[PDB]
Amino acid sequence: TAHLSQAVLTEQKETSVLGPAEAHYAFMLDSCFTSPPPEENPLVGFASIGDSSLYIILKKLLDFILKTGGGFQRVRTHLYGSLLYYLQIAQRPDEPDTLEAAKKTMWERLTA
Amino acid sequence: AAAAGGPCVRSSRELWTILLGRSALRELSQIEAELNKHWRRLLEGLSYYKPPSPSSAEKVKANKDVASPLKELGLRISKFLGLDEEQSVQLLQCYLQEDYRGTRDSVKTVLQDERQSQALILKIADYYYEERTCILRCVLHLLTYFQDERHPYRVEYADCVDKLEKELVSKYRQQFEELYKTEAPTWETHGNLMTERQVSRWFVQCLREQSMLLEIIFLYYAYFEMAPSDLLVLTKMFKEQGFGSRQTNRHLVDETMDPFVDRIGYFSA
Amino acid sequence: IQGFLKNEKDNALLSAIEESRKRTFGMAEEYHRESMLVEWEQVKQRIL
Amino acid sequence: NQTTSVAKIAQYKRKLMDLSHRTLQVLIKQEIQRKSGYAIQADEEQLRVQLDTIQGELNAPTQFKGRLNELMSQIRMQNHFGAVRSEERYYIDADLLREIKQHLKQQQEGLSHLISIIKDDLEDIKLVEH
Amino acid sequence: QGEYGVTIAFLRLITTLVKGQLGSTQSQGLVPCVMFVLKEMLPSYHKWRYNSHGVREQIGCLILELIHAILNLCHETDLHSSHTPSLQFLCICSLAYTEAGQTVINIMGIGVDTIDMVMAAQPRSDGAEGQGQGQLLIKTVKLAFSVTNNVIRLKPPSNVVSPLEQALSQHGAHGNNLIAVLAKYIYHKHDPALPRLAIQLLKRLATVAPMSVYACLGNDAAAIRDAFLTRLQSKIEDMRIKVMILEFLTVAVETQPGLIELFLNLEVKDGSDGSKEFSLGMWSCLHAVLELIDSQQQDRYWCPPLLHRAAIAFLHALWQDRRDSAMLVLRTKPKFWENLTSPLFGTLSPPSETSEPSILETCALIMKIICLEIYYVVKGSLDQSLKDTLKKFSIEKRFAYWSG
Repeated sequence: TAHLSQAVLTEQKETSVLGPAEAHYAFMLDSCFTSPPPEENPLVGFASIGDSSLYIILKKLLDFILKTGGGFQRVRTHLYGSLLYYLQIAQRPDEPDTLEAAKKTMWERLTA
Repeated sequence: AAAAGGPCVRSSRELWTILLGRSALRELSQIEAELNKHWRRLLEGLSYYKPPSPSSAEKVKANKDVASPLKELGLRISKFLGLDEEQSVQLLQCYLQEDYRGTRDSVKTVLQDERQSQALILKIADYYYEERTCILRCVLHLLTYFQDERHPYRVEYADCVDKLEKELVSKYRQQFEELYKTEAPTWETHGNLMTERQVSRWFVQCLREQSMLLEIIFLYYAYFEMAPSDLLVLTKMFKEQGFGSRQTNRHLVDETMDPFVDRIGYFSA
Repeated sequence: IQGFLKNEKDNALLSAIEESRKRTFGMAEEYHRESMLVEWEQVKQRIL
Repeated sequence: NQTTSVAKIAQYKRKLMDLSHRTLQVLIKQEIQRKSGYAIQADEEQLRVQLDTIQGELNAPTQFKGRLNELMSQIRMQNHFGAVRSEERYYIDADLLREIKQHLKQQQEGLSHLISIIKDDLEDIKLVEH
Repeated sequence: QGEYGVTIAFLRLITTLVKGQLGSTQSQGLVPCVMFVLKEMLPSYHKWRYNSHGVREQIGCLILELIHAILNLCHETDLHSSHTPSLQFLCICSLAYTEAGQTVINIMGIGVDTIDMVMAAQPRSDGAEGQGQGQLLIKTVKLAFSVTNNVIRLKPPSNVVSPLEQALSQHGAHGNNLIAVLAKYIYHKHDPALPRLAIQLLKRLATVAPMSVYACLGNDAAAIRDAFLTRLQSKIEDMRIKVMILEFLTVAVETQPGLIELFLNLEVKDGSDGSKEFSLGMWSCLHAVLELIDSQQQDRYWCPPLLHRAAIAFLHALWQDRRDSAMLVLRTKPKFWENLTSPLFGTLSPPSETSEPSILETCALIMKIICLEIYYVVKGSLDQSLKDTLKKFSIEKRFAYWSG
């Protein structure tokens, strides 16, 4: 679960160099202020962050946290550590406090 | 080649594309005249393609119209396919007219890099296997349609069958016996490209051709009387071979090949 | 291999705790800062 | 005699190309002959991995060779329409062209002084390094 | 389980229900079934377990037959009722904007040599409707090209490239260039419908891609040309392949400058007088165009009018788009203006008889070429066989005939 989390935690960042993850920030750099182009939402391999496999792995980990009796304390610490690394796959990164992101209105922040 | 006014001797696959009705051709006379030209390839069968000959090799050497690297590759194709030197130099020039996916001048560098020259010889083997297959497909398709009330070329196909009838099955029986008895090709006999993976693909094609020869013999005797003499010969032939199963080269059979052996078994039955 | 595959994991356990701690504590400053700025983002209209 | 020197250079660079290819074909065979019967070395697997990468870059249909073929196809088609683009020979005054020549002159004698000073200073600094 | 008996039944059911909803407002009632196919099935059926071969290929075939059915619905054009999007518009936008479109691209990306390899592997000689795995794969890949050729017919006009149109033109750095794969279908012989649907898409990427089609072929470009020209020449070829090749070469004049020189193949010479001579070289497309219009082989082989139209449309573009390095090399050809104008010396049935309108276009396009030549070649340097052809047109009173 640590290495699954570490692999998504490179995927996110190099798809933010030569992949789809930059698109909604790269489009924010155009000098377009009246009658824009349409917008479309590509993913490719980034769609796998929505698998049934990832929801099955979450269940099977919670099922094993319940099945481990109290005295298996060293098993439970590795499973709580596993669930923290799994919940890092579900982590949003740190966004930059730009004077431009601060312009995105309460409408865009509710209709994106 | 493609600047001299020579009468080009069609591939069996060009004829197959026409008889399938997948070309633009529609004239009864243009199918008649090509059937009355090509029925002898159909009546020579697989034996339309022949083994190497020193006289074929000397004609190829003495020729002035084929540029020498096409002779020198044609003589390598001749060894690698067990094929006549003139027919190898035909097959090469048909491939360089049909399926060479390059320019007329990238043919030069493919005849100067040996890594590409070997890759061209291997693609010409696969082209030879579609050619042999297409001789059989053309006869199977005549026998499928010469009696159909619906077929637009029915009369021209019947005008072909009466010109095959009295020699066809006895030669297709010989070609079946030739294919189940022949020993496997080797790196000494055919050259260094004859590795186990090409010996396998050769034997798969021999099992395809054995099953398709019987498929054509079955779809002949469904219209013409088998004599008791020839049931007695076919019973002895399939008894020796064990109904597809007892090939000379059964040391080459894998789980992808025995489905062709059962197709030989079904027609042997 | 087994001291190595201890220390990789005990560091990974500490790391899994640590970003949760230090992200929640940085989020304490920033929560006071925007709460200060949102009470100020009441007061200047009480004034105006 | 200047044009005869250009003709000498245009021969003698092409004679160095013959000799360079001959040095290379001698050294290639001497290194194969020196290491014959030995396993492939670490110096030599690194050399092949660089040469494989370079041969990839030279054959990639979007790199050098592909680009050079469309540069030719663009230049020819551009020229085919340039030879139809109709000269609109505008006027420019003789004394406007006089002051444009004088601007470009003072700019050029100024550039000549900068191209003095960078050579002046770059030879002077070599007198501190010795 | 890896087996799809209800999925195959469902895709057949929704295909029949869409084909059965022409002339009805109930098309809204299939939107959830069609969106489930476009989102949950089409992006994932290549990512599933299978127990048997050709089942995945039949699921792709049935998904693309549903999508091809949706994309060949008509609309009976009311313009005034509701604010509701049509079942076809929701399909168009799902394919333009999502992994649904990328799956259609991936199916066009399978390549010709892969289809040829499957047909070379088959234990059979398949019958005319025998759905063996190569003929099934040819159905699936034709349906993918047909779906794309309908999305790029039914996208509304807008100043915007959709990800489908962008992924049709992008250079995937660890893969094949897609346009090179689309063009390589010229080699396919086992069904002439496949190369036509590929050439119909290339005639649109040539007018919508922000990059040259010639650079997108690179090392393949001349080999693909040599193949296209061999099929344009071939006297057993599908007439509709020759039409689509000629019309793709019209668009190579209209929008793809780096691609049209390659096909014109002008072999050059130095002149005695410091000029440059241009000649129709050994791979010039114009050798085939000059045969298709030759009256003295139309004496022997009937060129059907939709194909003569396509050869004449390519000659109209070469005259419109001022391609004089080819026009000079046609003006210098014996019988050029006599053969080219020969339809203007024919006779037509009245407009109240069912004539082929490709003949009306042929005569209109020949008139455009005559107009452009007489206008550009200012009153002097015009050919004498043209000058005596206009004289013939006046002497035969063809002015009064075409007037009437």
